[PDB]
Amino acid sequence: IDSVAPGDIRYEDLRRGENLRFVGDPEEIHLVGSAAEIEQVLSRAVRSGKRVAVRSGGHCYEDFVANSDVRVVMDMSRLSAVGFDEERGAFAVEAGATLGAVYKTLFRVWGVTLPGGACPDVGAGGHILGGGYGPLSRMHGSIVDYLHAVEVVVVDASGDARTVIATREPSDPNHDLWWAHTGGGGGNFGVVVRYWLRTAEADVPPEPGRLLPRPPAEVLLNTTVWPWEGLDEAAFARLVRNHGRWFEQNSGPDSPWCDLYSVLALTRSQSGALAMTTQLDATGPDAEKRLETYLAAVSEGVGVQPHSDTRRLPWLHSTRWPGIAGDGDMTGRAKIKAAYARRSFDDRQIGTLYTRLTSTDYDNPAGVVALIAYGGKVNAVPADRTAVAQRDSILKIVYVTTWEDPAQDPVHVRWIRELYRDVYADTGGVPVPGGAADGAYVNYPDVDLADEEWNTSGVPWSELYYKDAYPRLQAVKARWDPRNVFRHALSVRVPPA
Amino acid sequence: HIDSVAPGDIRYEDLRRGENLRFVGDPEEIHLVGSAAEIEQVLSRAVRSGKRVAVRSGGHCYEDFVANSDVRVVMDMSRLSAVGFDEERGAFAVEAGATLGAVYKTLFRVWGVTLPGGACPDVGAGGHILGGGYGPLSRMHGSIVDYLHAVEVVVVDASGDARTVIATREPSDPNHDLWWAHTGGGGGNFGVVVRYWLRTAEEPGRLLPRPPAEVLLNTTVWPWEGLDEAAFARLVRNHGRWFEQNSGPDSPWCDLYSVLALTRSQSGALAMTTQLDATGPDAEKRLETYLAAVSEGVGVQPHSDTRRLPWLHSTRWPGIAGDGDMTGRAKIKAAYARRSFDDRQIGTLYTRLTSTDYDNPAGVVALIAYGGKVNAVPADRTAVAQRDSILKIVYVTTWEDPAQDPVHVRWIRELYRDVYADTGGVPVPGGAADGAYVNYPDVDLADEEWNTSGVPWSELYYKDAYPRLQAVKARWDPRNVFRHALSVRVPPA
Ligand SMILES: *Cc1cc2c(nc3c(=O)[nH]c(=O)nc-3n2C[C@H](O)[C@H](O)[C@H](O)COP(=O)(O)OP(=O)(O)OC[C@H]2O[C@@H](n3cnc4c(N)ncnc43)[C@H](O)[C@@H]2O)c(*)c1C
Ligand SMILES: *Cc1cc2c(nc3c(=O)[nH]c(=O)nc-3n2C[C@H](O)[C@H](O)[C@H](O)COP(=O)(O)OP(=O)(O)OC[C@H]2O[C@@H](n3cnc4c(N)ncnc43)[C@H](O)[C@@H]2O)c(*)c1C
Ligand SMILES: CC1=C[C@H](O)[C@H]2O[C@]1(C)O[C@H]([C@H](C)/C=C(C)/C=C/C(O)=C1\C(=O)CNC1=O)[C@H]2C
Ligand SMILES: CC1=C[C@H](O)[C@H]2O[C@]1(C)O[C@H]([C@H](C)/C=C(C)/C=C/C(O)=C1\C(=O)CNC1=O)[C@H]2C
Ligand SMILES: [Cl-]
Ligand SMILES: [Cl-]
Ligand SMILES: [Cl-]
Ligand SMILES: [Cl-]
Ligand SMILES: [Cl-]
Ligand SMILES: [Mg+2]
Ligand SMILES: [Mg+2]
Repeated sequence: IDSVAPGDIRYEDLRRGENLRFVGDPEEIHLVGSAAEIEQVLSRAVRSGKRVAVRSGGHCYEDFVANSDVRVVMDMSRLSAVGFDEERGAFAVEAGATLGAVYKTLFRVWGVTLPGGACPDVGAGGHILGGGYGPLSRMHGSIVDYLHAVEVVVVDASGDARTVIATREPSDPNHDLWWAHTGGGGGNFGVVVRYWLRTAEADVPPEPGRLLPRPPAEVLLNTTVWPWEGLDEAAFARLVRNHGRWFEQNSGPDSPWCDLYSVLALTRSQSGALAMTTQLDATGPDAEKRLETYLAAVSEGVGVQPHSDTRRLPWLHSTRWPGIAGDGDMTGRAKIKAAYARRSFDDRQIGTLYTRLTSTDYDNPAGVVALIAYGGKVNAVPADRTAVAQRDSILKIVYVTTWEDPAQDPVHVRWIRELYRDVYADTGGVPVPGGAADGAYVNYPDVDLADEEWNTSGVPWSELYYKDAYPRLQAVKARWDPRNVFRHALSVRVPPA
Repeated sequence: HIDSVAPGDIRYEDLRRGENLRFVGDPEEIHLVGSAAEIEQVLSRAVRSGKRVAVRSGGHCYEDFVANSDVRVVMDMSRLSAVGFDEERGAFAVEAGATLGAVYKTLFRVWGVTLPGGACPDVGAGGHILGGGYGPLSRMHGSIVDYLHAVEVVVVDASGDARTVIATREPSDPNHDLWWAHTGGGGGNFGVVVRYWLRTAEEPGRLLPRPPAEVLLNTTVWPWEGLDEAAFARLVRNHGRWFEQNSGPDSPWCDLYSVLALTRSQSGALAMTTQLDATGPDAEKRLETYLAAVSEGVGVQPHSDTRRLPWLHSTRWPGIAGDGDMTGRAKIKAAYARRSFDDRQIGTLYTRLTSTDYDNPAGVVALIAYGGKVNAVPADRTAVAQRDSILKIVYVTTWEDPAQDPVHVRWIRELYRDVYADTGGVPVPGGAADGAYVNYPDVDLADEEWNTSGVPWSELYYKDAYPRLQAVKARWDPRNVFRHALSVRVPPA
């Protein structure tokens, strides 16, 4: 029974993704099992004038799928296969495959991986389309740097749906559709059924073991914690400055430090502690000494000795450690905002962070600003080659608040909005590209970047996410979704006519 | 070929271990088997060469059964991870490599049903079902083995050939005895399970239980600061009395599950998680009745937080699922409780959880709700022989430093021995305790230094099921190919 309507025991679960702020009201949720099922659902919906959306992993930070207008959901749960497609010479990942399944299959069967996200529950469907990256991206780039081809169901001007395959081959007639899938974002062009991935290096023999990167066999994992109790602004500032300068220096595509990843968590002082998690390739005989060099750089002159715990773990095991994977808790309510950083925070922004993290004004105790190591081999790719236009940044910066009370959304949304606006005040409240920031990342969507009350930079949401990729995305949208069947706040949208 | 992993392979460091970092295996080969015939070939070759084998499905074994340095060949079931409805057999097929998270997501999203198996999503079906798996839905629906209709098993015969058999719940099935041993007999004992088939003993959405559509989940936390021994005792007694009264198979409270964590006082707080079917209009009032009973007269006001969630989402909330952290190192011990702790035992717990003679924030005694519909099944109908208990009690210590095992193992050994001191330091069946659960294995139950009860490890885990398990063992693994500490073994000859 592949349709799910209100009253079905499965409806409460399947009307929602993993973000509990958003409750969808679809008349039907179809657990589709093939391209031909997809074309059937889509043609019927479009002929009937009913708004659609696709869910794969359900990790959307915004209401793109659960939007109250959506009448028909295609849930990709039954399309979760991962394997090696011999007839194409590439690995096939169905849109509903979670990253935990992708990594366990690729690694235990073939000893390879993709430099995708940290959370194992994330789905391929939304993740790859949006420019997925994670712990191994400094070493191996974005997951879209391995996208060889995609199979997507698109809707004609007429309203009927059809299946097409689009590839990286420059002569492929649907090549621009392939390109839009290398960061163009979910819910914009059509329903991805499966992605085909392999290295784009030309010299490589046609063997699965050789067609995607080997991860390090073992890694060093460190946890470092500084108590907040003895920590003044000057100490907080030196720590952020140290960390920022180190990433400014050691993030180039040819840096030996491409094999290091870290997340520095600037937590609310109510939490008791600031913390950092670091992962280093443990292969080379000097790995421990190098890890200590980074850790000593971050703490240098801070005046607060951190607690530090380092363990060596075999690689696949390390991917499920919550220190890297996150804690798995998708209950409660969260608001995410984010930005690219080309350079580290200036002293005035650090002052804003310290005030906002120590203020008793609010008591958002779960609030955090996380600085995620980025760049390295991501930045070897020309900015125009894929739809991930940010190819010279050093960090992704994620601002988070979480809470429990369903009646208290406004105070929590306000806190994070004020914090982000204030950090980015001098560029109209938003991370404007091409300066200290490089705009925003579409898999951390934030409707506020299109809101005139929060964005006073004169730069539209579409340029913050996509920079100069946007006009090429709009040309793909005009060709491939002429009816604008696939849309949401922050969806690629052709120019007004 | 790619499917055999040897030392030096990039995969070898991961695949030589389970999820238990205390145990590092030294297998010459790990075979990622893809079929019954591949398993047969691994086995028949190993038997001819005299090489010890072991199977790994989800890797969650709490003991060294799979990673024992003597194991030369491992069969890893990762590639056999499918879950679906088998139309030809009229039953749900769960391959041994399937994790519980995959089982639950597939059974629920595609068919609207579930199995009352364990809380952790990363556990494999392979070892879990064979050992008598239970979890949050067991008071409402029994043990997962109460839905075991059939099993496909690769066995080794006297001649040394491996072969594949199907054993079913039907009394006239010539392999029925083998089927029976899979309803609780434990992994690594009889042969290699390729797949289980499951359905209600009594159209796919009708063939297994439907879970509640929504549940209430509560977290209750009592600060340890100014919790004295009287208040700690009162809370434990209250909880114990409630479970002694409300754990019958016909109890309306078969739809409540909870874990009460008696933590080290260094941790800051005692805590309890509770899940209640939310479908009745009076669920919130029923939950409040339970919670007020546990806290009555304690003198410490808990912090309490209740949320209503859709069922599948609930199964991934770490308050129920656990935190997913299988790094560091852990020692588990466990017991069935037919009745709640007496005075001496509550006193021992309090002293050992507050002692500074010892220092480790991570030690806990978890009291897990049990019984209800588990107890509607006669004690001899499956290989799960404990069918009148009210709780499972789990003793745990965890640590980071791989050079500090002795002090942690000593701490937990001494706590468990002291709790069970009146019966030889072990939970002897048929009194306040009912023995032990083979999915929480503990080799100390076979060690004369820790078990002075006169009752052997086999009777603690299996009670009167053991002779029948030995007859199964003699018939189906005459060469004793499948063995480990605490494995089923025929009488001395
Ligand atoms: C919840 C969560 C998200 C994370 C986590 N960690 C990440 C990391 O380390 N690196 C990252 O780059 N991203 C991380 N993310 C974010 C995820 O990358 C985004 O949340 C993804 O967009 C989520 O993908 P998915 O789980 O599939 O989410 P959905 O909500 O189903 O879809 C998102 C968006 O894309 C559309 N879409 C889904 N499926 C399709 C298909 N098949 N075709 C076209 N479009 C699709 C949806 O309609 C929606 O618009 C860690 C955590 C814990
Ligand atoms: C780590 C972990 C364990 C849990 C968790 N939660 C549980 C719960 O809520 N209820 C429970 O009933 N049990 C819980 N457990 C314990 C697990 O039930 C046991 O740890 C299982 O035995 C684990 O099974 P599996 O993950 O497959 O572990 P393995 O280490 O691969 O095997 C254990 C044992 O069984 C043999 N074996 C495995 N596979 C087979 C096959 N196919 N055929 C025969 N025998 C097999 C192994 O050789 C070994 O002897 C929550 C968490 C976090
Ligand atoms: C390293 C990560 C990369 C991924 O891009 C995501 O994953 C990791 C583990 O961390 C990132 C960020 C710091 C953390 C967030 C948003 C935390 C969210 C959070 O606590 C919750 C929710 O989202 C819902 N309930 C909750 O409690 C997040 C964007
Ligand atoms: C409710 C559960 C039932 C399951 O039967 C198991 O799961 C649940 C969630 O909890 C049980 C128990 C209280 C907790 C344990 C053993 C904790 C283990 C633990 O912290 C660790 C490890 O095992 C390894 N490293 C670690 O840090 C455990 C036996
Ligand atoms: Cl298809
Ligand atoms: Cl939207
Ligand atoms: Cl053993
Ligand atoms: Cl039957
Ligand atoms: Cl708990
Ligand atoms: Mg959280
Ligand atoms: Mg733990």
